[PDB]
Parts: sequence; C-alpha cells; structure tokens
Amino acid sequence: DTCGGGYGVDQRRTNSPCQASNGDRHFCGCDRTGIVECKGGKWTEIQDCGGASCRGVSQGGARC
Repeated sequence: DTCGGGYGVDQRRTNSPCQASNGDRHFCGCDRTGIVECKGGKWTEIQDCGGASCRGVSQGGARC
C-alpha cells in the first residue's frame, strides 16, 4: 500500500499504516509535492514541497 503499486523508494501512501521504526523517518508523497511522516501508526503530511519534485532515499531523508 506504499503507493497502490509502483511506489518509490522514499515514497509512501497517505492515510496508510506505517512501521514503528518509520516513526523516525521522513518520506515524500507519491505526488512528490508533499512530505509525510509516520505518525499515530499512519502516514501523515508534515511538510508541503509545493511542486512535484520531492525525492528521498529508501532510508528516508525525504527532501524537495
């Protein structure tokens, strides 16, 4: 459910369940327009990149 299919390395699906360790990592939405973090056990937007150019790594560190 990282992206309903074709998810990236640092891309996650919003309103989706995340891991416990994910709570200490950042991921850029599949739209690459916003950044979401693992909160309350679910991926929630914490930052807005504005443009679809946000890219991160498999280890997190999501950046615009």
